[PDB]
Amino acid sequence: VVNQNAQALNTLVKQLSSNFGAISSVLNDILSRLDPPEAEVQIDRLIT
Amino acid sequence: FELLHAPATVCGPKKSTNLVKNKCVNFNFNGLTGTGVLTESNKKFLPF
Repeated sequence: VVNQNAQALNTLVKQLSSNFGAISSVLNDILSRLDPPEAEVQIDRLIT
Repeated sequence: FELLHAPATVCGPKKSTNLVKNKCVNFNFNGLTGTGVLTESNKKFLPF
């Protein structure tokens, strides 16, 4: 049970580095390099 | 001066800042941007 909880936490942290179809996984890069009218769709892909 | 949807690697000088330790700050180390506290560490980094 300790391993399962740790693995679920580790996967959840690992999913932060998943793009989910966005141009980049890190939110700061996609916000900095793209204007908000276009960056909104990429930020939405990461948020969803 | 070309700005694509890509990393901007031709930069005007921007390195004149002083590091502060043990305080929650927004840091930018040669293109790595993050928020947190900076502390002296005993990690033996390899030269590269």
